[PDB]
Amino acid sequence: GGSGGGGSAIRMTQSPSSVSASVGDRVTITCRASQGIGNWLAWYQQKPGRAPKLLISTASSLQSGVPSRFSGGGSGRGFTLTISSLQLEDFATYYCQQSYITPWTFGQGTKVEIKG
Amino acid sequence: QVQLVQSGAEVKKPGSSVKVSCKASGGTFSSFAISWVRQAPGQGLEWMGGIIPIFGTANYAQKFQGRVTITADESTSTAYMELSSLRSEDTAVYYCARVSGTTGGYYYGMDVWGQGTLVTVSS
Amino acid sequence: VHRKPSLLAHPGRLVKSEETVILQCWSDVRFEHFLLHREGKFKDTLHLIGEHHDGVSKANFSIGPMMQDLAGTYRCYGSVTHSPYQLSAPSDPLDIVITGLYEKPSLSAQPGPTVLAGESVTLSCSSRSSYDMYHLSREGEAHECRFSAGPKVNGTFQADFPLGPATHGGTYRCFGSFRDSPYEWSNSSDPLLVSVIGN
Ligand SMILES: *[C@@H]1O[C@H](CO)[C@@H](O)[C@H](O)[C@H]1NC(C)=O
Ligand SMILES: *[C@@H]1O[C@H](CO)[C@@H](O)[C@H](O)[C@H]1NC(C)=O
Repeated sequence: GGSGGGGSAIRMTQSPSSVSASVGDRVTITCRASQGIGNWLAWYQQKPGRAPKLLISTASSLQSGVPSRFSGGGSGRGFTLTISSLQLEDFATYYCQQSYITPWTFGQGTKVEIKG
Repeated sequence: QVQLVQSGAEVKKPGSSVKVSCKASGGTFSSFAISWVRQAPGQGLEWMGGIIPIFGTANYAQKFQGRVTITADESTSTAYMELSSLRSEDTAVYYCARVSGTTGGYYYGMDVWGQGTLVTVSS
Repeated sequence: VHRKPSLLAHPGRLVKSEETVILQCWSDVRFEHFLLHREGKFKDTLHLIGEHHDGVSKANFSIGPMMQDLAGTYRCYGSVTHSPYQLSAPSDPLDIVITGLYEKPSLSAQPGPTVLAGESVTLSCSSRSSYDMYHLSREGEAHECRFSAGPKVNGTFQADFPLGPATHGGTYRCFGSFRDSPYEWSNSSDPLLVSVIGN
């Protein structure tokens, strides 16, 4: 954790590692931090091949063109991302990033899959 | 309509050096603060470093400091990332993205991204 | 070649963790744009358009809830132009430090906290932590940095601050820092009030 060599890299532990669900479904993804990042978290979405896209900034602020079904909240060390109605275009891999201290770290990632 | 175009995919041998270009369009190059993020099979996403907005100097992560140099040219409106000593594990897709700014000196997120450049370290 | 914009900090260059400080650049020369550069863990350059009042242009930059990256040597540059940012001479460097990251040290006073006028007082700062350097603050702001001693026989790391002959009282505080993180300081030493009794 802390050893006097400054603040070690803020480690983000993201959960779950993978998910399979249906269409019109609700799913929640949790992201935990080693230290306290405040509201300075961001959630990104990456579909295969395509570059990752920002979905939610400032823990809860949604960028433009983001459906309201994508919703995220949290504070301090615990954070969540809740997709209310799962749709086919939503199926991808989602990450969380801390914007606090310079060692900017991403979560391992969560994979959302359609069963069909 | 700020968008970023990255250099074509390149394949090099171990010990070589690779330079990736990130083309900027849709705004003033000086205003943007561009960072490089690596996605490797086995490593979700890693922030290698980024350029400061106006003066073009660079911040580097400890793991990538010593082998990575991030530069930019205002006239070219293009950013560059150079990996000095290529290693087989460095094989990954390398993205460039503009990190947005907000009040208090904080940067909150990376709004714009590039298509990514794949380096493949093959013997 | 332009005159140096003057950069100051309100309330002070010492800022506690998770707290806010305001940095202002003022100059008799009128720049429409003001720029601020930080050297340290995170280098960043912040822009705010200048507000022109009286005959002096000014700009209030806000450093948000304090964190490690936002600490460093801040310099303010000015420009009358827009896109090319034809830049002014650098402001005199201002070092903003974060306080409260590490354990608190202890501040003593030899001969004593309350002393007669003229009697020279030498405040001392010690802690078991291996702080490489100790910093002293009078009335919320000072510039007296002295290196720590080697591991003392008592197991402490100590630095002696000679205040000299004391005529005016004051409340002094002490902070600890490491060489690897120079602009990152510790908690505040419990305040010590130098009291001068004069006849
Ligand atoms: C900057 O903030 C200080 C403190 O409130 C205030 O006195 C000063 O007028 C402000 N300057 C500007 C240009 O707003
Ligand atoms: C610093 O002091 C505060 C109380 O003002 C305390 O809560 C905190 O734990 C202290 N930090 C350290 C590192 O000792």
